[PDB]
Amino acid sequence: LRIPRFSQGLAQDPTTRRIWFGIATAHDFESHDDITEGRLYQNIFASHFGQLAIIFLWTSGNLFHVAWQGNFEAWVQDPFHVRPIAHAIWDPHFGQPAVEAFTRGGALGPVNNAYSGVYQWWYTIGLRTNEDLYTGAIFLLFLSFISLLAGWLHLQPKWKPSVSWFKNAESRLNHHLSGLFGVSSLAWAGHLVHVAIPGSRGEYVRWNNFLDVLPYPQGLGPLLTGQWNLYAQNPSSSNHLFGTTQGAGTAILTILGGFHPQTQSLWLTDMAHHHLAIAFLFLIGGLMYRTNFGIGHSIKYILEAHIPPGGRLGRGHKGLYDTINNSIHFQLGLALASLGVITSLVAQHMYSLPAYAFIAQDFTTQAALYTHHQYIAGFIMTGAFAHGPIFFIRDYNPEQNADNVLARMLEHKEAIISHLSWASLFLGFHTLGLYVHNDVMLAFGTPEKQILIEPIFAQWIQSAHGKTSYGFDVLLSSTNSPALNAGRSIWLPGWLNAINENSNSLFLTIGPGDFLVHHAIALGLHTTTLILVKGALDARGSKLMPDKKDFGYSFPCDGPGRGGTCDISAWDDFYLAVFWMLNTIGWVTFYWHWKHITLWQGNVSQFNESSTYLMGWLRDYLWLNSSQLINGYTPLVCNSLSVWAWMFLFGHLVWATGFMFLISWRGYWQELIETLAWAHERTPLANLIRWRDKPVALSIVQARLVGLVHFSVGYIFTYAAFLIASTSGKF
Amino acid sequence: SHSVKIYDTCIGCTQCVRACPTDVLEMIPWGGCKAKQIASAPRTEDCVGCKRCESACPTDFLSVRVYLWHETTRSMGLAY
Amino acid sequence: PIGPKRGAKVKILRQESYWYKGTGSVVTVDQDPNTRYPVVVRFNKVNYANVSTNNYALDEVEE
Amino acid sequence: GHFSRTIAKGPDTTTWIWNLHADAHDFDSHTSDLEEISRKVFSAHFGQLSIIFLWLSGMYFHGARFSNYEAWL
Amino acid sequence: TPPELDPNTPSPIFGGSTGGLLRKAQVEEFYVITWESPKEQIFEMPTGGAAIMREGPNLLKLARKEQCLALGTRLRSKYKIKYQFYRVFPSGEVQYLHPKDGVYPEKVNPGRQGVGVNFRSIGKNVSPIEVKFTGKQ
Amino acid sequence: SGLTPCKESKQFAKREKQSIKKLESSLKIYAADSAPALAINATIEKTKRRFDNYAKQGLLCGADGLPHLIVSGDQRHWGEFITPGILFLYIAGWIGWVGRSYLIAIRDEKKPTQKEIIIDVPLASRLVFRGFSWPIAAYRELLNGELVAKDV
Amino acid sequence: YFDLEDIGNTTGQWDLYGSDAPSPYSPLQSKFFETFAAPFTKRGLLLKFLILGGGSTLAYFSTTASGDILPIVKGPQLPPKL
Amino acid sequence: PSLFVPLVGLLFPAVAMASLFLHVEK
Ligand code: CLA
Ligand code: CLA
Ligand code: CLA
Ligand code: CLA
Ligand code: CLA
Ligand code: CLA
Ligand SMILES: CC1=C(/C=C/C(C)=C/C=C/C(C)=C\C=C\C=C(C)\C=C\C=C(C)\C=C\C2=C(C)CCCC2(C)C)C(C)(C)CCC1
Ligand SMILES: CC1=C(C/C=C(\C)CCC[C@H](C)CCC[C@H](C)CCCC(C)C)C(=O)c2ccccc2C1=O
Ligand code: SF4
Ligand code: SF4
Repeated sequence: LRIPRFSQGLAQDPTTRRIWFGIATAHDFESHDDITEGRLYQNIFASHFGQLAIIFLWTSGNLFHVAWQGNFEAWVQDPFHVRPIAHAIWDPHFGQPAVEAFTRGGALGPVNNAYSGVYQWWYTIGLRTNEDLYTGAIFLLFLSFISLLAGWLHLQPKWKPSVSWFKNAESRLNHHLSGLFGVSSLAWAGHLVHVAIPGSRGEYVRWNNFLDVLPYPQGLGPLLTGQWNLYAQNPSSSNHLFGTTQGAGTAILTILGGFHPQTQSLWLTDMAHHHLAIAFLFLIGGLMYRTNFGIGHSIKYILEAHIPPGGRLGRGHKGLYDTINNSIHFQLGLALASLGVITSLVAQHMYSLPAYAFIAQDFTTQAALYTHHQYIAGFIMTGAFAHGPIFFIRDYNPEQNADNVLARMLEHKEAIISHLSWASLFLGFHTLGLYVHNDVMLAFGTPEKQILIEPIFAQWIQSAHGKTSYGFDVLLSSTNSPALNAGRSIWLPGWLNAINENSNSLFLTIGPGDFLVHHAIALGLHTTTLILVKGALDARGSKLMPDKKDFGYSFPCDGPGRGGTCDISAWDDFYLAVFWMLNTIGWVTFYWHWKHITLWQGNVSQFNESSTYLMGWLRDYLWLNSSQLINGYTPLVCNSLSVWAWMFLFGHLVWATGFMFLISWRGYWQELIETLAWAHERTPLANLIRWRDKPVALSIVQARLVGLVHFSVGYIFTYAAFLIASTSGKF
Repeated sequence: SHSVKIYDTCIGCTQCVRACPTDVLEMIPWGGCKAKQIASAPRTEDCVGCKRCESACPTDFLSVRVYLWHETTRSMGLAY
Repeated sequence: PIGPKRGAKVKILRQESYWYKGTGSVVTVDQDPNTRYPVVVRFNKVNYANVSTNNYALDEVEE
Repeated sequence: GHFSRTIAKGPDTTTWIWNLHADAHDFDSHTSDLEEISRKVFSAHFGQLSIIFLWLSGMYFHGARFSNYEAWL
Repeated sequence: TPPELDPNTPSPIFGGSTGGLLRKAQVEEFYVITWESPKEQIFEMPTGGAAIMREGPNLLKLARKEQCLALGTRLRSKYKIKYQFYRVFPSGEVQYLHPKDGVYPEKVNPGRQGVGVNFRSIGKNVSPIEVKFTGKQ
Repeated sequence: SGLTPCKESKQFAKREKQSIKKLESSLKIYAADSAPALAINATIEKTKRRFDNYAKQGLLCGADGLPHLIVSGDQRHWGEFITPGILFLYIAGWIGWVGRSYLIAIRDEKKPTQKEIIIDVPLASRLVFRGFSWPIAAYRELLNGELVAKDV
Repeated sequence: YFDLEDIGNTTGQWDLYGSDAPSPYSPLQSKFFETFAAPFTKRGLLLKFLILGGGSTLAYFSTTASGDILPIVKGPQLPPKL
Repeated sequence: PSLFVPLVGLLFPAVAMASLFLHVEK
């Protein structure tokens, strides 16, 4: 009859509630009318092609604007002293001083300074001209199309796959490991040795000459013969100019380690070697499980056989195979969990080990990328912990999982939750305690009475890596051991050079200030996990509500009876954790940024002393770096940072607006609207017009969402405005 | 509209009915308990879903359960 | 006259009861076969609704 | 709840403690006797006046012994 | 039981308010309530204040059904008064609800029909299941 | 431990002098023989004393010129954490054991909650000192330090 | 006092408030307007005409001398590190 | 060129919001 068509019960709502909820439930296929397992699987599979189409289109546009409105070529010729251009600006509201200030990077008009690091990435892989960027944009536009073509193709009956096909896991793993991971990594190693590395050295190897240009002097033979060391005889000289055939070796596969001294980035030869190396593990690994040829494993049976006799895990993992394969919420929560972990692994390894040329010197880009991925990694983790409860409520079969490791979690759930409470309470009581204590004496003017615990455990790890600072005498920095000498030159000499670099971010110096914050982050992790698992383990029910299983993942509440039951659903527990997640990542990004902007200014001394007490954070970090930001537009002038000053205030406004939906609740607003409904009816010249949807206050759950969205958007945008401007201003 | 159910664990104290302001429930002759009565939910159409009935139930966990389902003007409690 | 004494302590087996694995004293036990749940039980601790008693099914252990 | 007998009764949950203070001055919920209430609040005003009076005494006292008022003059 | 029916009766004294019926009554539904008073008393009247009860049949038209019961439940208390209300609709029609059976819902009656009674007991409900229904059937 | 002990520190030593000069700056406006005078001078000796003591007991002091505690377990610096830590757990357990011992004694007979809001039972018969030997609760553990109602 | 199941309208606020006026008309000048306002009375056809009337906005911006789209000229700042 | 497109990026909301409105009230 009406929108939403997928929900008839929703479509018959006379109020404005239907339009809202029609949007918020469009992707929840399992709740749609007359849903079948068949319809469920190839809706996702088709929605999957839709997502790919967006990514390729989004990436196509990036290659387009940089080629059309970005200099790039000007950037290539002097990567150190030119600012990359994202795209042009066209805004009628712009005053002349605006068009003025934003004209940068040698552009004919006002543009935006790119902080995505696409310039360094594209330059490192071998893109040298705008023409190259266009061909990529066209190719991605074409890739974006065939994704839609495949999406449309499998929605057709003559090409649609069976659910069982989707549930054949043994073969999907075998291909994804061997093909999706292995081959793609192998193919990339080819681009590196054919284009990236030779493009780095100085030769332009492209489609019209790649067929006639050897990647290596010696033939393809040495690989096939067996002697592969010949691919490492002649590496690039330390004093090598990128994009210049100066001090350029011939080797296409090395393990030098450390950084290319001019670019401060990892060697391309190391990477061409890396991907080639990992491709194999993936390639062999993608041949573990059984398919149609008579050899291979059975995942189920391996899970079945893993039962420790004599307790204490019970039935082990029996029936666990079918619980996962029949539940795509388990799979997603399992996927987000793994993806979320390596998302941070990207953030941690990309600032410590820069992969692209001239990215380490672009301090605004480095800060942005780390902060970017940590918040991305943050939200992903809350999703892995969100599809968890949904699995328990919608897809969990208690009987089929009788006394296995999964079912043993629900029967001692009070143990996991209470100790998470203890660990959270422990960390909080002392981390906050040590902080406040330190502020007291500095107020009292006696900073020599502070509790400054030296992170001696972590410093012991640093010395174990090769850092000759401190007197620890541990592996890779000791007097006699099998570890360092296993270096056998190769990685160690180039890498040990890199670790004792006082300039790079590769293993910075840490102290008492680094101790307190790491505990704050540990507090943030534990508490967030406490909230999320408690929502998961009590998703099917508690003692306050034993039949929570019968109400679904998201419901408003259970009423004011039995003392009150506000925010008792597993959905709300997620919604509460999102707050704690933002706080945690907030502390992480604060800690990363401040320690770096003090390092970049050549003044780590200020961080080492001000980070030990909380007033230092608010003043020497928050207050101190805001001056240039908040003067983006002044009652006297107008700078290029005016965008960020405005967005800074914008973020504050969205943030505070969420507070309205989180503090004030529905019954007040509904009664207010009822008076407004009366008004409109009794007002002449306005009676002629009537609404087609009954005006009602937002729902209890909707408001918690809407408020959280405001809270999260303002949270991000405010810090984004500050992270960029404060860093861009000083550089 | 809203979905309400009654369970045999009831003891016929009739408090769920007295609590309801829209008259959704009523008492029914039954042989299951000493009162020999039991709650009934005939008029779910007039149910607003406020769970006043649940806060009057003395049974260890509720014998009457309200499951908020599809919304209607009556359930939305609108006077306009 | 049926399963549980008048003063006997009894462990609850409902799973949905506030006192799910707890113990409690029985008030009495009606003898009408019609009655689904007799075996009234007193408890020392109240639940989220401030009631101290509840009637249970015949299936429970004693102690 | 000291004020009311059933209220005082016994404690079974911690909610009793919070309620005790929340309705400590809620005199019209302890009795329906208007005279009893009025008598209660009238005396309560005296107890108030005593506290602010004591408050004033400390302000004058501190001004005498622990202040540099003479020096400021 | 035979519904008594209501034809015409005088309305209680009041003088007007802004909480009365509005459009919904014209196009969807409106509810009327009738009660007899042994004295011209004064009652609160929801959605407003102070109205004289009147003595006689007493007929009042309201909306939401609930407004009628609130008044009715206050009408049964304070004053020992019997009452009944119906749902008028927009095109005549006679739907009589409450008491209905003629004896109050709280008082057990001989022939009512259970409607939505589960003899399973709570906690013995199942878990889905992609099939229709939720398990609390 | 890139830190060099508070004795051979030039920063931590400099920090001492900086603090006392500021205090000395204040007594110049009050004229000795006056009250605010001693209070300032009494503060100065405490300043000198605490700086003097910290150098004695060890304490490594970073480049910032402030003492950093070492909690690795190093025997040279046990007094910085382990010995105070052992003292804490002692009192922490003692409190824990005395409190537990109380709620246990209360439970049989009486109205148990009556004793919780009002304890006109002081240390019961004599429960406090029982904490002097709390660690013997290890022997309570081998018997029934825990109830067997839920799990093991 | 006055409820009549017969007429459900007066019972409700069905009645047009006296602001209704079903009186005569206005001068014959209408004969003119009815002639020239006809093409816009069709609906849907007008919906389109106005949207394609958005072709005006394109025309007005493609050609516009006095909107800030020029620096006007300056020598740009380097500026924090060039 | 680039002064023709951001407005059709604003004609489009006018068109989209209108169409969607018709879709949701149907
Ligand atoms: C692989 C990634 C992935 C996939 C495929 C899914 C898929 C699903 N999720 Mg999940 N989720 C994920 C990740 C994912 N999620 C992550 C990472 C989190 C952590 C936050 C969550 C948290 C989450 C919750 C809490 C819920 C789901 C739910 C669902 C289901 C229905 C969602 C829906 O249609 O509602 C519609 C979605 C919208 C209408 C989104 C619009 C609102 C957001 C705020 C817009 C983005 C913010 C804002 C607009 C930005 C504008 C700012 C501007 C100023 C620039 C569906 C199976 C729901 C469910 O399972 O039903 C029971 C459910 O309640 N997810
Ligand atoms: C009220 C004042 C105002 C207004 C109206 C604008 C308007 C605009 N600005 Mg300006 N800006 C302002 C103040 C303002 N700005 C101030 C004070 C500063 C600091 C001095 C700037 C600095 C600035 C810069 C640097 C740039 C702009 C740009 C733009 C243009 C955006 C391009 C676009 O439309 O693409 C599309 C529009 C969007 C993508 C917005 C989508 C976000 C929505 C809310 C979320 C998604 C909605 C969702 C899909 C729901 C669907 C519903 C929908 C289909 C109806 C637009 C003309 C950019 C530009 O010139 O374009 C080339 C540009 O780069 N502005
Ligand atoms: C060689 C055989 C092969 C290959 C190449 C693929 C490939 C793919 N499948 Mg298919 N599949 C296969 C066989 C294969 N499958 C078989 C035999 C079956 C069952 C009989 C299936 C059933 C199946 C289903 C049901 C689905 C897929 C899907 C997908 C897509 C996954 C989504 C994605 O693009 O991210 C790919 C990820 C990578 C390429 C990298 C791996 C992730 C790492 C961790 C990222 C980090 C890499 C690096 C460090 C970072 C570089 C960043 C830098 C470049 C900027 C992908 C295109 C999904 C889909 O439809 O697409 C949206 C999906 O729904 N497959
Ligand atoms: C449970 C609380 C807790 C948590 C979650 C962490 C977590 C962390 N610590 Mg901290 N640590 C703790 C307690 C904790 N620590 C305590 C009580 C001390 C002594 C003051 C330390 C001293 C310490 C140092 C020196 C360092 C860390 C570091 C770290 C990080 C790396 C992992 C590690 O080595 O720690 C190991 C944690 C343990 C070995 C203790 C586990 C928790 C026990 C069970 C708490 C109770 C022990 C009890 C008090 C012992 C009695 C002492 C004595 C009387 C016998 C990680 C964030 C490193 C870092 O990255 O610095 C920035 C680092 O170098 N920790
Ligand atoms: C900063 C966040 C914030 C904002 C903006 C508001 C705003 C408002 N509150 Mg609220 N409130 C808040 C936080 C906030 N509150 C919090 C944290 C609480 C907890 C106590 C409350 C509790 C509360 C109560 C109890 C009430 C309000 C009410 C109101 C409204 C008063 C009427 C009004 O001024 O309208 C004007 C709107 C503004 C001034 C907001 C800014 C308008 C912008 C600048 C103009 C429009 C921009 C543009 C055209 C949008 C188009 C862009 C396009 C792309 C969409 C107003 C909407 C009252 C109300 O309902 O109205 C009487 C009311 O009763 N608030
Ligand atoms: C003319 C002065 C006056 C008087 C005589 C009363 C009297 C009364 N009020 Mg009222 N009230 C007043 C002003 C007054 N009020 C003002 C100005 C407000 C607006 C804020 C209120 C808001 C209010 C509410 C919401 C309620 C009352 C209620 C009551 C009744 C009993 C509640 C009670 O016992 O208190 C109980 C005392 C406490 C619970 C102590 C709470 C702790 C306080 C608030 C912390 C204060 C912080 C402190 C100042 C600074 C920090 C110190 C700390 C760090 C150590 C009683 C008749 C209650 C009632 O139901 O009426 C019958 C009721 O719920 N009042
Ligand atoms: C040595 C040391 C260290 C380490 C530590 C550690 C690492 C450890 C541990 C630990 C652990 C891992 C432990 C565990 C456990 C467990 C359990 C299982 C428990 C229990 C308990 C109980 C049962 C108690 C009870 C009680 C008492 C007895 C008292 C009072 C309270 C109550 C009453 C509560 C560091 C180096 C840090 C520092 C230096 C020293
Ligand atoms: C203000 C407020 C309302 C009233 C809010 C209403 C009526 C929402 C209506 C918002 C109007 C329509 C303007 C919003 C415009 C948005 C930008 C929507 C954009 C359109 C799409 C992106 C969805 C509640 O209903 C409520 C309920 C529960 C707790 C707190 C609150 C609460 O704080
Ligand atoms: S939720 Fe409200 S309307 Fe529904 S049965 Fe309970 S008391 Fe009646
Ligand atoms: S409250 Fe429970 S026991 Fe009492 S009448 Fe209602 S359903 Fe029966």
